[PDB]
Amino acid sequence: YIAPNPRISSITLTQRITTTGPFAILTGSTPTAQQLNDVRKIYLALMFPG
Amino acid sequence: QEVLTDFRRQDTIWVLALQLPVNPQVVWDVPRSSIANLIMNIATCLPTGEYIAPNPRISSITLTQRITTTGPFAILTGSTPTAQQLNDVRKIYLALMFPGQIILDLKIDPGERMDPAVRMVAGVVGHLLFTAGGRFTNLTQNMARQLDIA
Amino acid sequence: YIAPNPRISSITLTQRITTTGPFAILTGSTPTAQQLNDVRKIYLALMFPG
Amino acid sequence: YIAPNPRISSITLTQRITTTGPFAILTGSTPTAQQLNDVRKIYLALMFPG
Amino acid sequence: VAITVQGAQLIKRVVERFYPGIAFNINEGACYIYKFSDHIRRIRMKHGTKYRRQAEEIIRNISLRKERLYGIPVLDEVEWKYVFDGQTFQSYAFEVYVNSILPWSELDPEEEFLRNYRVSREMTEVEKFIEFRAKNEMQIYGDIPIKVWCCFINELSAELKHVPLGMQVMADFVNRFDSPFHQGNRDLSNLEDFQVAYTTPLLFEMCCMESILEFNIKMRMREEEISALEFGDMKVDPVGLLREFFILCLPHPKKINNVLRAPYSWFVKMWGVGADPIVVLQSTAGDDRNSKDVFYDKFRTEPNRYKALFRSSFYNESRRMNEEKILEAVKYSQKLGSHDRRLPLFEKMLKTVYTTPFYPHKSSNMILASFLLSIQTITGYGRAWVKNVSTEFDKQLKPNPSNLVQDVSDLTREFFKQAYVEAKERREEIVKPEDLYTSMLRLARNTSSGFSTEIYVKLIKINSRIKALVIFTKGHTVFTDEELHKKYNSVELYQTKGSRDVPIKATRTIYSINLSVLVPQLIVTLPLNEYFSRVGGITSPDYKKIGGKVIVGDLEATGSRVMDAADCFRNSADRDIFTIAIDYSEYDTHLTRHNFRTGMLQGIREAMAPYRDLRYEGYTLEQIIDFGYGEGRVANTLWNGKRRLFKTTFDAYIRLDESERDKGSFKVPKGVLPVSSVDVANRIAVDKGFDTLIAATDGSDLALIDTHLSGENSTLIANSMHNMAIGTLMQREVGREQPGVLTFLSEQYVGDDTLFYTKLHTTDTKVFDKVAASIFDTVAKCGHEASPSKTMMTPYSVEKTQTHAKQGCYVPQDRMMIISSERRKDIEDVQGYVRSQVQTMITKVSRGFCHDLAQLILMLKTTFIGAWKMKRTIKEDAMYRDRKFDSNDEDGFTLIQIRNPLALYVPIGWNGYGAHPAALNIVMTEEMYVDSIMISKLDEIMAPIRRIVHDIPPCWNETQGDKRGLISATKMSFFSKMARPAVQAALSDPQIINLVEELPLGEFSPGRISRTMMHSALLKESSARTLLSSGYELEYQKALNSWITQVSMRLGEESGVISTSYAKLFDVYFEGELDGAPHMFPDQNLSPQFYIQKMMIGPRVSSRVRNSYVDRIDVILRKDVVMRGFITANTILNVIEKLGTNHSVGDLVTVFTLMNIETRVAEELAEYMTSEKIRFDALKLLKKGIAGDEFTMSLNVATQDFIDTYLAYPYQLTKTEVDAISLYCTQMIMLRAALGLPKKKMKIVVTDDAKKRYKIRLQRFRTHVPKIKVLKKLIDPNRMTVRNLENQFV
Amino acid sequence: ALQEIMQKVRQVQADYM
Amino acid sequence: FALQEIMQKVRQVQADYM
Amino acid sequence: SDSGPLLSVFALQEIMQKVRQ
Amino acid sequence: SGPLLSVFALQEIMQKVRQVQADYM
Amino acid sequence: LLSVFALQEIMQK
Repeated sequence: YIAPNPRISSITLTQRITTTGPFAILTGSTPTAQQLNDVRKIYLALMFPG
Repeated sequence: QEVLTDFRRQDTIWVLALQLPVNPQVVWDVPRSSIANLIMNIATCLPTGEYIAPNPRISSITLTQRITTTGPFAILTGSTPTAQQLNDVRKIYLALMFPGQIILDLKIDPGERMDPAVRMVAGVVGHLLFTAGGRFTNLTQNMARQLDIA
Repeated sequence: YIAPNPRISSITLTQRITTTGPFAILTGSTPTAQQLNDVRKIYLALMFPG
Repeated sequence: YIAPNPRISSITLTQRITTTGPFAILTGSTPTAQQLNDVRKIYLALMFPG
Repeated sequence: VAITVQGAQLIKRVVERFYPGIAFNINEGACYIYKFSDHIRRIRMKHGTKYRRQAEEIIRNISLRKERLYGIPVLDEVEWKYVFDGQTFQSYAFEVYVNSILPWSELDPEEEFLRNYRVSREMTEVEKFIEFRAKNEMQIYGDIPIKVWCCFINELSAELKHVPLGMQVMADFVNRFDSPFHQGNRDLSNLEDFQVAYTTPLLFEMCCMESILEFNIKMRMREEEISALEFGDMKVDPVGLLREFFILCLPHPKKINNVLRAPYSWFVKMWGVGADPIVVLQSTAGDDRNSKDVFYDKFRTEPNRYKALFRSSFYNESRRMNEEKILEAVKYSQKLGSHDRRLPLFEKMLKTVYTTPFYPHKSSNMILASFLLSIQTITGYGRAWVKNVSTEFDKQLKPNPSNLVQDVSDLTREFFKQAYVEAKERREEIVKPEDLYTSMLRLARNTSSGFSTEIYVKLIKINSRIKALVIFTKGHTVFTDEELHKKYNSVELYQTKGSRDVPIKATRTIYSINLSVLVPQLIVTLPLNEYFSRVGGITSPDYKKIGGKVIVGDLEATGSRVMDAADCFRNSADRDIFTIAIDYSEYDTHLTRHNFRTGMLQGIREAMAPYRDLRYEGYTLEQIIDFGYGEGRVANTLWNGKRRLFKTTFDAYIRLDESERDKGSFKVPKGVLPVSSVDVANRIAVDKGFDTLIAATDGSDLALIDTHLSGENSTLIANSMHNMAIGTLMQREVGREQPGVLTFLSEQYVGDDTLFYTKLHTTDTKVFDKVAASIFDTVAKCGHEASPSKTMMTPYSVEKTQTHAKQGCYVPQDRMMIISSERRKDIEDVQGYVRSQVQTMITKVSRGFCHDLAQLILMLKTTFIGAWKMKRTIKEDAMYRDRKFDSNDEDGFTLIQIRNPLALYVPIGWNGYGAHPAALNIVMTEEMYVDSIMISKLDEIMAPIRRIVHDIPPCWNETQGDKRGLISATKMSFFSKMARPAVQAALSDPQIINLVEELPLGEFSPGRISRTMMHSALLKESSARTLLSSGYELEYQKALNSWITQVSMRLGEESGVISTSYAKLFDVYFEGELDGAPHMFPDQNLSPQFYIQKMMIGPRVSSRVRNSYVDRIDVILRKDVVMRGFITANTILNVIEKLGTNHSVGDLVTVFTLMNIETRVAEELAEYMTSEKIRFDALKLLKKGIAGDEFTMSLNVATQDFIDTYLAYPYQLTKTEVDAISLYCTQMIMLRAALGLPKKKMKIVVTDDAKKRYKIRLQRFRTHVPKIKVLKKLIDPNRMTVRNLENQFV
Repeated sequence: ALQEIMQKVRQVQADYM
Repeated sequence: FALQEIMQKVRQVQADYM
Repeated sequence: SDSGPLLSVFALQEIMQKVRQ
Repeated sequence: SGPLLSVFALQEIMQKVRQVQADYM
Repeated sequence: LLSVFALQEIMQK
């Protein structure tokens, strides 16, 4: 699983340092063990439509 | 109903000293007995529990979104109640649970100054927390007027 | 001399919640000798009208 | 001589940390003896109209 | 009348009495004398080296007493025969103790406590064994020579015009028996040279302790001006009770004190429960019975509803058993020593305990109630002899349908299952195979390392048992496939126990378990350790979760005993609450395989089955528990200890065979003749042939143990959860047998203690009796036994975790030692040790001790700690230097130095101690000093100190010293095992670490962490400390030579940090009146200095106590487990300052991963700083431990409400600065309350005068951005604070 | 002096009684 | 600019490590 | 009657300069 | 390099401090 | 005597 360029979050989501929002509050969170498995489940559901 | 379902139930004579469909009128014919009935109801049927608090992220993204500014809500969103204030909260909930029979009023502790931010937040939340409608009320007229002014 | 029933000015709905009388500060006071003598004077004046 | 509630200017004059003005620079000062004497003179002048 | 003059005069006269002919002037900072020792002299004589004047210098120094070494006098320490000036009293206790002396022929080799054995002039084997047992049993430890204590008692008695009976018996002893023994001043543990009886040290030590108590009450009553104490409406004399207990406990103190302490506690608990009216203190808290939001209103009196219940059978039986226990105690004392005395006043107290009223609001009752609890402290630490006994499998109760053992096992297994599920619900999971080798350091604090490890330094080989060194050296061999499959069930492979002392009870024994056993226990029990430590749960029986039911982990977490035990005060004042406390006898013995082992191992296996896929070095989980728990590994295991010795006759030993005398490998005490086996020893053992003692050597004497062991990783968890199962059974049974009589409101379990708050719906007698009988029968049916003598079932009293509450008030017990010590302490830092002791004395005076006596004791001890620590150092012509030369003209002399008592009240930062004379809870600092001298009212207090503050010499401290000579042959093989995925990734790659090193991480970068952790573990070890102590002398002479008698008060302590002295930039004013209404608090038993503080400032109702930045960071780091002992918040602040500001959350998370930190703790900490971003400053708060003691955490100080009520500050100041101002305000308000000055709000005033504003502007600019690190650290000027500084005070 | 400190502690006991 | 130059490298190194 | 205000260090240095000069 | 103070000299100037305190009050 | 604006100029070296 690859991750995007960090600069996307540095020029847009955290552009203003004096304000916060729902998107900026979780842009730093990191997944646990079960959440990665949930991501795997999402992709498996995508690969077999219907 | 375990007592009526044994294998000798068909040859048994039952005796009952009391009857269940009690006539409520005999309870309310006692002269000037409203307060005693209220006390008995509270002592017999009131449950017990604790006071839960909302998610800390409600105000972390909304009330204190702008760090550089400070308002009446932001100055008191970080306060922690004392014990007497918890007692007052319990009084408010007890007044809510009994519509009409118990009503609230506002008090000023002697020697205490008035915080404007507290007045504004109280005036805002009072309209959404209490009822003064066309069938019953939780507040006196004085409290309603003070909340309107706030 | 008989004092009134203390339950007149306050009723306890629960072990924790009680109503408060407007003159609670005065009810806690205790008369001195001079004030008790004045009370005796008041009752003596009441018992003899003119 | 009594002073107002400190929270009056805390939420109004000092709302925005990033800005300043004529009121903000002098909202924190304390008077000297001569200035307190001048305040006494002002109140004495107010108490006697004309 | 100021204390600072009488205390100084008293301590000075104590000095002259200790050392005759002294010139200890008051004004001088220290006094220097020389002492002579000839211990080196004879050994230098024997090896052919000659000297000048033999012992002639003794012959002249004793009489003419003016030997001068460079003009410095040489004195001698006063002998025993003149310590009390030869006074006598003819005390009856003296001949009682004389009669108590017993000849050696009556020795019992397996006594728990030794008796009073006489010393014989001739030498024989039995009395050498007596000496061997006495030297490590009957010893004192401590930190001050006892003669100093004796002189202090003598002069304090002279000053008070009162005589204590312990002093009387000491004088009567020394008048005729002269010197009892000898103590080394440098090494206090070297006690030797017994003279009359082998029990005489502790006796004297005990004779000292009683004296303190006799002074304590004598002072305390003087502060309340009452002639005698009160019991109901009857006069009572406390010193009479104390002397009564003294003459009782004289002959065999340890045993009878231990067995007699319990009835005193029972009596003080049961006092006044059945008074016809009852006085209580009003209280209010939450709906839950364990809530801590308590406030106090008024005292009231109300009729007692339960007054008729006390005529029941249960209470009569409890009283009968207690009184008959007193009778066996007194008859045993009368049988041992020929005395006819008894315990009169105690039975006149005890006959009417239930009916006599108790008055919390009267000091006379309260002081007595505390005094009976404080009596039991006289004997020291209960050092006891231990023995090894088999488990005796025949007595345990087999499961059968007439009992409930299987039900208990089933419930405890099921309870374990939901315990693990609730642990998982908080995302706590077991360790991964790599995480196991990362973090076996996560072992519980109750564990003990079995095997030792060797440390080699440069040559020298030392042994150690510390967890850190043992893990770091041999953790890879712990889980190796050679040591794991062996079993400790043979003579060749066994486990050895250990011993530990406790302040009151007898010497406890602990089990030392190899890491190869605890690690499998660790894997399955660690998440429970992490989970159950949480606080503030719900204790309702109908609540599904069981987290809040366990109090284990909620032990001293808050830090204030009054604060965290408020529920006891709340429930003890409620008329509707009946409390039941159940305790067991031989509880740990009753944890057997039938009721405790099988069900718990089955539960562990069932809970670990879902995780069986994880391959722990190829071991499947159930087999890993088989290592952790099984037959021959934990169950049915042999344990070594004291060699059992049998008494025989030397002639019978002569008739023994040579083969029977064949000594084996096992060690034997030197006073015991060894033989081969026990069976051949049984052939000659005889009760009347008292000639010699014999111990076997074949190894057939060490015990076999099958029950629970205290060395496991989850001992407390297992005992508490077993208690939970037993509690569920008793509730079910009482509900079944009597419907509706008793309804349970709250249950709590901690250790081996249970507590129930219930409502009792009856006042009938026989119903209560049958209920109590049912409870006891259920406990008996559960394969246990509960003692009815000490089982608690009461309305108005609560006890929990050594905390006692009666009718809403707090009744403290004083059990903290002041003379003895549990283990030998080497003072590597005199200043830190004195701070620890003043902390302890603050706690003690909070528990009702006398304040002035505490000041006197500390002024005593502040002068003798440093003495006898200096050696191989001589001072001539005011220059300090090395010990002479090879001339050896004065090789036999040593320098002794004595500090001034008043150095107790001069701040740290200088060479002094931060104590404050007005009130001990106030921390003396330089700013505090200058304000104290600027206040007129304190002048008479300050005058003796006023001329001393510049003459205090530097203190001793070895831990700060470090050298490049620290080379150790033992190396590292495990830092690669403790390395987590991030640092393992960093080290794995060839050359990216060079790019990594450009970051400001520094010494905690990958690669460097290994050397840092070796350095920290080596500096925290005592193996090489002796070399550092030996070398430290040279740097000590250097420091003394460089010492300058100047005082500077540098406002800025360091460039990065700031302290409370910063508060002196502005002017502080006092104005405005406040509410003078006194508050209410439960701890009424206080000294007036503390009482007025608690009066003016109420108790802390607010849970939050405010929090600085660094303390927020280290509280966050508390969640981390592996690096709490290596990573401080200071390094985190340093990195975040050096890293920059504009970084995002994920950047910080990655940096913390490279700091080896766990990802979730890193996420929380990074989110915290990204929230604090805008108003974050580069300032560090260095507080000198203020507001951290026992008492201050009870006060309503350093809170947001306190700041809003008492302080007004300019808005310009940032967060760290206003925190410093708040600390200054707390100190000032506490001081003003202590002196009785009127209460007023404090103003921080800044005047319009331009020059002043410019000066503070320049100072703040220097403070935030200093000229020195603006070059090195290269800080960014874009931080909001530094930009705001431009026009902040214009 | 300690007497001015002890006065208040004395009166609060009288109030308690 | 000097930060993410190292952050990308260490992220790729961690990926290649796991 | 009451304890006075606690002067800042800068006032003390002002007194220093007054005494020396 | 900043402002220092000496206790020893402060020992002999207490009277002026008392005087200025009295002046302010 | 210093101003925060000169700090950026002297700092950018």
